[PDB]
Amino acid sequence: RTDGRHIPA
Amino acid sequence: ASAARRKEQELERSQEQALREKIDSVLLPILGYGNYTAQVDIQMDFSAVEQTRKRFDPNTPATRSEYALEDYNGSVRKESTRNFELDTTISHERKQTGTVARQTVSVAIKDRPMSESEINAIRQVLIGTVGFDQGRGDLLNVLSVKFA
Amino acid sequence: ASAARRKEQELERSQEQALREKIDSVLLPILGYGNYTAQVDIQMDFSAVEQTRKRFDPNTPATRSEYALEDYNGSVRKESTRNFELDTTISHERKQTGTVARQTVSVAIKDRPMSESEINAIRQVLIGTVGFDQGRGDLLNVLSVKFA
Amino acid sequence: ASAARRKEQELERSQEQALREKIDSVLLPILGYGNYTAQVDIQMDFSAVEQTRKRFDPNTPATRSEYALEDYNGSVRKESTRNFELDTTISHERKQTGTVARQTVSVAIKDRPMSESEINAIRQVLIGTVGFDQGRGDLLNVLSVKFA
Amino acid sequence: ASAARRKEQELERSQEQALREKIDSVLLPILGYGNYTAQVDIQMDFSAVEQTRKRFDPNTPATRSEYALEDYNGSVRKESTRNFELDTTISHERKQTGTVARQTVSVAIKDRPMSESEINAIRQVLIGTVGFDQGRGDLLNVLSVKFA
Amino acid sequence: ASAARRKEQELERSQEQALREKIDSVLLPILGYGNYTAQVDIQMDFSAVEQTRKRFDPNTPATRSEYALEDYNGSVRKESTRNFELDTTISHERKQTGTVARQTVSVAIKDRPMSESEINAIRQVLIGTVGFDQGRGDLLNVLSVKFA
Amino acid sequence: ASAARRKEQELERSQEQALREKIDSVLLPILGYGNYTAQVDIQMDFSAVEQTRKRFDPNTPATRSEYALEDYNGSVRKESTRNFELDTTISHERKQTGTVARQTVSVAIKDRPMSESEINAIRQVLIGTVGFDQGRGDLLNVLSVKFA
Amino acid sequence: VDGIQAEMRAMMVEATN
Repeated sequence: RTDGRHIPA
Repeated sequence: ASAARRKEQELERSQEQALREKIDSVLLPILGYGNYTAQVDIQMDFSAVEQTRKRFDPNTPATRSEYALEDYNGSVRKESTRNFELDTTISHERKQTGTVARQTVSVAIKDRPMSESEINAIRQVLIGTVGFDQGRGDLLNVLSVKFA
Repeated sequence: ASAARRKEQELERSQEQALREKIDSVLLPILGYGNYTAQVDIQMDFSAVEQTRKRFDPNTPATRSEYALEDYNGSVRKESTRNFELDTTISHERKQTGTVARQTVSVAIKDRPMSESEINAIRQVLIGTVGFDQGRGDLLNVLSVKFA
Repeated sequence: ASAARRKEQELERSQEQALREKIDSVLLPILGYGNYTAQVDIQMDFSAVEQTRKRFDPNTPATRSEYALEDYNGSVRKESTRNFELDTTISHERKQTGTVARQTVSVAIKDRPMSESEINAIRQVLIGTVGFDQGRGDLLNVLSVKFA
Repeated sequence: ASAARRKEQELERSQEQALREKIDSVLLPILGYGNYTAQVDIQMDFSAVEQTRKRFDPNTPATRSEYALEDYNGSVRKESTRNFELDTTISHERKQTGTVARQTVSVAIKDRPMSESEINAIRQVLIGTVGFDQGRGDLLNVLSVKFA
Repeated sequence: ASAARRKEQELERSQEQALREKIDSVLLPILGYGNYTAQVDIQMDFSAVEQTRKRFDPNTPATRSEYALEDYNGSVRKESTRNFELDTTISHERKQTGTVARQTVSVAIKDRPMSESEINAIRQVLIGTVGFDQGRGDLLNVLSVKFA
Repeated sequence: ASAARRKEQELERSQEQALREKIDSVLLPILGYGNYTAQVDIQMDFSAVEQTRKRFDPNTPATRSEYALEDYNGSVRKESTRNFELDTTISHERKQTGTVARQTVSVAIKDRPMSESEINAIRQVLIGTVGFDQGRGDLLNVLSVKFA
Repeated sequence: VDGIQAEMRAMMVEATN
């Protein structure tokens, strides 16, 4: 939900 | 650019002259006319530093999104995904070109010598008369010599 | 740009002259004409700092959307997904170029010496006459010397 | 921009002059002509702060849509999905450039000394005459000295 | 913009002058001519705040659409889906630039001293003469001093 | 915009003058010429509030369409779908810019003192003469002082 | 470019002449006319250094996103993925072309010899008269020789 | 260079906010 990251809703 | 270097030399000499004028304005009443001599050396850097700093705050993150799977059976699976937001400071600094990097002042007082107490008092007046900055590497010598 | 550096030197000298004028305006009535001497050194930074800060509030999040699966059987599976909204402050600051980074003032009082109480009283008047700021690194010397 | 810095110096000097005028207007009747001396130092910041704040209210959410599945058998599955609406404040502030960051005032009263009660009364009048603000870092010295 | 800052200083001085005029208009009959002195300091903020607030009402939702499945067998499955409508207030405020952030007034009354009752009565008249607002941080000093 | 601020100051001063005129028109017959003094402070807000409210009525819904399945066997399945229509009020308000946020009035009556009953009667007349509004934070002081 | 080299030689000679002038201005009162001789060698580098530095801060990383899987059974699997944000400073410096890389000064004093104490005192005055910098590789010789 | 340009873009983001 942010920049290069994870948390793919 | 050599003309620029010439004008940099002119700037340094002008600074030295101004400091000498201040030294005279302080010491002429205190000591008198012709009872002292003083010279000033000023070294000035003319670099072109230009810095950009991007700083974060590791110890105060703010969770934006979060996933947490925790199943049991024995078997214990603990999956987790987390996205953070951090304090971000971005500072762009551009230093001034000509800065006094080191300053040297020497003062010689005509004998008839001078006591240590008055020498230190004159040194204290000069510290503040010139803006003595030891942390910058500046140097201030006050001596009592025999004029011919 | 060297013309700009010259005008920066002019600014510093003007500040020093103004502070000297204030020192005279205070000490001339108190001490008299020719019973004191004082000189002022003012060092001014001319950087071009320009900062951008983006700050969050980790301890007060607000849940925007939320999913929570919690099934049992034994087996205990606790899935969870959460999205947050956070307090966001974005401040863009641009510092003024020329700022007094350090100030040095020295005052010498003609003897006939001066008592410690009156020296400290003069120092107290100067603190406020000049705007003494020790946290900035400023320095204020007041001495009683023998004028020639 | 150095012309802008010059005019900033002019602004600071004008503020100091105005405060000195007010000090005179208060003390000239009370003390008399030539029985006091006072000088004022005003330091003014000229930054260009410009802040944007986006604040939420975590403790009062309003549910917009909601799904809730809760089946039993033993097996107990509790699925849930929830969307929220939150109080949102968005404030954009732009500070004024030149602000008095610190103010220093020193007043010296001619002896024949002054009692502590009257010194404190004069200090109380000045507090309000000048707008003393200790939380800003301002400083106010009132001394009784011997004029020459 | 420095011209704007100059005119802001002019505004502050004009406000101070007006308050001084009102103080005179009140105290000149009561005390007399030359039996009092008063000075006023007014500090005015010139920020550019501009706020947008979006507020909801969590405790009074209105159901727009609704689905509810509830089957039994033992097995008990309770599915539910719900959509809500909420009270929505959207207020856009734009504060006035120059606002009096703090006000300081000091009044000194010539002795021959003044009793506490009359000092408090004068203070009560001034409260309302000037618009004293303690919650704003304003300060009002009334003293009885010895005029020279 | 500073011209706008100047005219706002003019508006405030005009309001104060009008209120003073009304105070005189009431008290000059009652008390006489020169037997009283009164000053008025009026603080006016000049914000630019602009609000939009969307309100519903949760407790009186009207069903638009409806589905209801209810089968038995034991097994009991109760499916249901429902759509609602709700009372919807949408009000857009735009407040007037300059509004009197606080009003302070002080009146001092010359002695030869005044009895409490007549002081309260004068206060009652002023309440209505000025439009006293305590809920707004207004303040009204009536004192009996000794004119010099 | 050979004309540029010629003007560089001119700059070096001008610097040497200025230092000689300062040496004379200090020693002519102290020693007298014709009782000393001094010469100065100044070596100046005219490189064109231009440096760009990109520095990080390894010891204060800030986690941006994070994944962590940790399941058990025995079997223990610990997967992990992590992304970091680091403090980043990017400084571009451009050194001034002509800089004094080494300075050599020698002074010879006419005999009728000079005592060691006065020789060291003259050396102390020169240190500060010229701006002696041993860390730069500078050299300062003071000798007492027999003039013919 | 690239980092300085990124800093300038961040300052522009500040101004827009």
